[PDB]
Amino acid sequence: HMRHRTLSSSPALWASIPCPRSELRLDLVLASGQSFRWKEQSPAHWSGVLADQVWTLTQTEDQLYCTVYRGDDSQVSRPTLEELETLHKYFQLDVSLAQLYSHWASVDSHFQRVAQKFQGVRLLRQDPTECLFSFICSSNNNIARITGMVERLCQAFGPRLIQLDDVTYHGFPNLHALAGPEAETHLRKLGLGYRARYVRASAKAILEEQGGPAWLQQLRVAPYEEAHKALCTLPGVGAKVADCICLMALDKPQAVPVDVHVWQIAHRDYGWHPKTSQAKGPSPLANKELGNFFRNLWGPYAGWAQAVLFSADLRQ
Ligand SMILES: Ic1ccc(Nc2ncnc3[nH]ncc23)cc1
Ligand code: NI
Repeated sequence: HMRHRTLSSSPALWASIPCPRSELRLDLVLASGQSFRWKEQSPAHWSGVLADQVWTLTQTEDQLYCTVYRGDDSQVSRPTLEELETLHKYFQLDVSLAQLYSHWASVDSHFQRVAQKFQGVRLLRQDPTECLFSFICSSNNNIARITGMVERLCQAFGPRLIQLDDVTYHGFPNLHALAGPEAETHLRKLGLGYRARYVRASAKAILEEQGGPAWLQQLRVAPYEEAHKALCTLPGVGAKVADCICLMALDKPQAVPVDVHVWQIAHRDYGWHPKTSQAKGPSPLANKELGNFFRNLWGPYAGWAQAVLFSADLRQ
């Protein structure tokens, strides 16, 4: 019965946050391979789940409009102050992206050109667990197919929140749920393939070897290099996936994920080749070197600059 809200339909239930498009463009962020939990259900209206609640997000030129669906058959109302703070933290709007863009552009002419069109590409502050297992599913995959895997994984293992039109929303499952004896077999049935093993195995590892999700919070306050190494002990988690989690979940802005995409960008757009390393093609050593290159160039928010180029590279 209940359906997706729009700003025209039910404007009484919405609430705004002052946000220029220099700071945030929804359409360049919510589907740029950071989160896989957002979909443009109706034009310019992005629906998705955040911390066991569903949101719908739209924006004008200088406002970010948002509405919440609590789901527990309570009185529908506007977002509260605390829910708005949660969304503020999610987009990290405390950090000025306008000043970052100008800073990166001063030492990078290529970024300057791309920054013209692609403004408001910022990093989401994601839940560690959600980020971890999502990016375990990302190996040899694509954003469309990953989005399917994660959706199905949440329906099978996660708690139901609400239904809107013909879309049922589920919260992300806890580690215990993914660590069960039947979890791998079920995940293979859902089409994850070899990734099903890593999902189950990393669930068990975090519980048994690292002591639950408190560990991921410890890595959030630990240094980048400490957190990175710790993640790489998990099944299915290497340097690429570890860096993604660092950048997107563990508040390491200097983390620069190096996969085939950024290796292409580095070579084509910056003319970079591995100098310190001997081998011409990709390698663990050469990928690490390229990460160091971008940190040296861009500085302590190098991962944020990387996301601007990554997002721009998706759009042909
Ligand atoms: I397949 C697949 C899916 C998603 C990604 N996401 C990213 N990887 C590296 N840097 C990034 N910055 N923003 C997203 C992002 C990569 C490969
Ligand atoms: Ni070359």
